[PDB]
Amino acid sequence: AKTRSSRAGLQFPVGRVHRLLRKGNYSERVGAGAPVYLAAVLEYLTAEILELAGNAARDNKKTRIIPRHLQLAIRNDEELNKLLGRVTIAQGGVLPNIQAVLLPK
Amino acid sequence: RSSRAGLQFPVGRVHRLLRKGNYSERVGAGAPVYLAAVLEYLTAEILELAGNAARDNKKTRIIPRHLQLAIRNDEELNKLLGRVTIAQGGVLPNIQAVLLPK
Amino acid sequence: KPHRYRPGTVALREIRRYQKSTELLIRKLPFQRLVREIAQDFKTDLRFQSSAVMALQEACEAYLVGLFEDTNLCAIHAKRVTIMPKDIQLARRIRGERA
Amino acid sequence: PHRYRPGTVALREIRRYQKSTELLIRKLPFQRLVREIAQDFKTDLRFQSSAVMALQEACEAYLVGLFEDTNLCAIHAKRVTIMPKDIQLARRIRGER
Amino acid sequence: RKVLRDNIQGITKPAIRRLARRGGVKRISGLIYEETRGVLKVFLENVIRDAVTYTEHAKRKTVTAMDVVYALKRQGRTLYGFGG
Amino acid sequence: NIQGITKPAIRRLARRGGVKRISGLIYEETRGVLKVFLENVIRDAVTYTEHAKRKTVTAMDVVYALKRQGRTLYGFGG
Amino acid sequence: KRSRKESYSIYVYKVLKQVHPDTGISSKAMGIMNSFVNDIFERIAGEASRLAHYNKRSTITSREIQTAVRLLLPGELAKHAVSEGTKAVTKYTSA
Amino acid sequence: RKESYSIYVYKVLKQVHPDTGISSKAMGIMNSFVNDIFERIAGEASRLAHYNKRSTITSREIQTAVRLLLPGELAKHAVSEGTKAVTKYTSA
DNA sequence: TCAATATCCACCTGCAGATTCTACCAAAAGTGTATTTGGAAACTGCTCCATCAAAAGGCATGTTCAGCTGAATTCAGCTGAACATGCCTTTTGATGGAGCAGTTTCCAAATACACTTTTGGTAGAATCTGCAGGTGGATATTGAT
DNA sequence: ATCAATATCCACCTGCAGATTCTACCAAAAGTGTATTTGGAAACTGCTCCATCAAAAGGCATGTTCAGCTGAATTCAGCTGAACATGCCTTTTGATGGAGCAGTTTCCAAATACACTTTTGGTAGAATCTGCAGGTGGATATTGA
Ligand SMILES: [Mn+2]
Repeated sequence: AKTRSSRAGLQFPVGRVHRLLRKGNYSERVGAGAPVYLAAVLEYLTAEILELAGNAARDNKKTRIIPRHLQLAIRNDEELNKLLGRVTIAQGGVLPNIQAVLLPK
Repeated sequence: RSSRAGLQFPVGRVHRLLRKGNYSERVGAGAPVYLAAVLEYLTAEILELAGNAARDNKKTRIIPRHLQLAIRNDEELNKLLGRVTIAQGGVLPNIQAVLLPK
Repeated sequence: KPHRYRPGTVALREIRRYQKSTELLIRKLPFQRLVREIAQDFKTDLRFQSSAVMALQEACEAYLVGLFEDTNLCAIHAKRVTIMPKDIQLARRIRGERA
Repeated sequence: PHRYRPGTVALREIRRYQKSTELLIRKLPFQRLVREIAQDFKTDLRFQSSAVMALQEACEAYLVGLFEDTNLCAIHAKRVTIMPKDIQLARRIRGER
Repeated sequence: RKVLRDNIQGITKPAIRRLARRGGVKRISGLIYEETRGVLKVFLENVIRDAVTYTEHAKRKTVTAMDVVYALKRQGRTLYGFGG
Repeated sequence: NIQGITKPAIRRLARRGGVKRISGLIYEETRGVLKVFLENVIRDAVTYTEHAKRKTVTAMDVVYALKRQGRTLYGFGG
Repeated sequence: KRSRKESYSIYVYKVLKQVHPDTGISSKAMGIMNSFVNDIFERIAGEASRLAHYNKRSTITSREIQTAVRLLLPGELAKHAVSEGTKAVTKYTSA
Repeated sequence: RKESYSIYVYKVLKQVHPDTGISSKAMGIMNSFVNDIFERIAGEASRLAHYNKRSTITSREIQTAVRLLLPGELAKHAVSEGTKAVTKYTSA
């Protein structure tokens, strides 16, 4: 009954992750905690983006997160912006920004 | 084996590096061979151009600057190593015309 | 009158309008066509998954919008406000797209 | 009194330095900088002689590239004197800042 | 079917301007449009070429969305939203 | 400690870069960039060190760190 | 005659509901998040993969995943990650 | 212990230029070049195999990996020598 | 150009620090046999893709007009290159000692493995419902008097 | 200092394309008994890595001058945005034919697993050398009159 995920108190599939590691050819063998450790990092990171996205969708008056929100989220938090610096988000658009000089006198 | 494939580069050495490299479950028989030759070839490609670079400066011993001068002058190799930095290589002689007198 | 917005008023209006949204700016068909033309020149008799094309377009358009910013910055840098091919050329060089 | 016009040496210095490959930054001040920095991350650290050479070759070689790009930036604005702003542009476009 | 030709022109100027506005540009020189098509054709070719190469390797006649996503990956331009 | 990177050296580096005339503020700016570079390359290097339980930072540690930064270096695998 | 393709939607959704009980996520949105997890997963596992080799050690222990995080993740993101990762593992073992 | 390609590089340097010789550092660069390329070709082939749900890196993978990895001409010649070396291995 | 500087540059030359060649042992690479199996050939169901048809209204084009930008210039304050000085901080060269990477050698704990249960997820139908598309005043913002 | 002229803002409405749910099967974790390894933990090496010590020699730091470069102002042709009228062709929706992905099987040609036999390639001396490092002497390229 104790799915490895529940033992770690994680929401992500710890077993799923363990397997991907084995079949990914990252190493001949995988420790018993790695998948748990990593599964938690993907959870945290995921939870981190939803946190800022959900809000972005709140500001906009929407109850459903769309990509755009996701974009606004990642490009406004310095760190995520960098972690996903070479990442392109389909249907994301870009942060509103107009060079000062351009504006009217 | 390498001698069988008519190459200098070690087909076995490579086959060993591939299997133990985590690249995939199993390595086909001709893979290590093919790759080896591609590894040799490329080398020859750089040496021949650097070699010339040597004689080009009245030397007979290829050093770093000889490679860089051979790598950054060829468009293709330059592209292939465009994110590579050769230690002790220096830059190619270049001065913007706007900086010139007159 | 006739009412005439001064040059730059509508340009900024657009800049604000097109940044607040996320719809593709190139028309879907001409792009498709363009893609197929180019792909046909690499291997005849190819079939494209409807989305494979959306991808290319999602990327191409993101790429160019991204190029224009760096472009626009170079013009600003040369005191100008009009982006010119010259600006684009510098932006790509610096970038490493074609040193 | 023989005086070289201003800017004549520069070209001669460019021709000089581009023709060579030796490192430019003085080794000791550098190695010092290395150790100092690394200590902000770890204590009782020992750089194996070559490690510090790897860093210098790397570091110096980077700065040069940046300067080549900063030139074009300075040139692009019709100037000919690399300014700090030019370096900033160059780095911004590069994806560093 | 039909003969595809000069379709890099399908990329209308109004659009290029649009792409530029989203970019932040407020004043576009006239020589810009032909320049842009130039870069776009080159960017596209590379992304497509690579893509099609992944296609051929899987001995398939269809260009899948993943073939594009992997291509973009090699090119560094990582894309999210089309193939997990 | 960083001020050890003497102004004359920086000019030499810029000289190789094809630079002809150098502003005065540059020098400070260059030290900042230069510092951030090393700060980033070593941090990843020492991390690689620590993980190997070592106390001595070998060259391969710098090489690996220079690769993550996309600043690959040749000739130091020896 | 089926073809079950897996994803993280179930998990991405369980998490969205912990942070925003009233918020939801559309199709595309989910697909974006699915990519993000996969990418990140590939980066972490890839880096770890390289550390074990740089050290001639045939196995990827969680200790490698952690350095992979530190090297891969920037700033606080890393701190909280490393933190969150440990909590899960120490607990898991005591299970 | 602690190997390299030093030996070979030199054998190849002798074929193209019997009269010339290579420095230590230069030979060190050349030795770094081999590894990187090797690393790229392998890593790439490695992925093609994965994308295609196949657990074995064949020479066909190394090849496709080469077309993706190497630019213009280098790619062509690199493919030939690769295909040329394989045939001779299978012949005898 | 003429001339009076300073600067490079080949033309040769002499030893020492790298180079390259030798001379011999372990770690691999290559063999021989017995095992496993991965994916090429061979169908074959069925999504998905290529195509054709029609209507229409969202836009791409083209031509005017002229606002205000960019490019050409003019002009002089002052930043920063060329220099000749005076000094100290870098080079280097051992020499010695000692923290420390690197090796071996037992092995306890941690993994891998091969089955056998037992769910947790994914692939559809069945229910909901944000909000995409429009509608209209209420606001600003702009540009002309 | 005003006032039309418009484009943008927000809140409100309401059905339906796009989520949310609700159920069944089953590919995949999970639970356990075995069959290996793995990578520490002590033990010691020979490293290489700091540490002083101690001179000279560039190479750095300064204070002077003033060449000419970077900025600030003008000026004006004309490049490019804002508009408006035209009517083209991109969009939308549906409907099919069928090319060609993929899901299953069938099975050798091929890669892996041991357990040995032979040879190659890395090391550390041993026997060469290429370039460095200085030296003239004479064009070269600058620069003042
Ligand atoms: Mn064609």
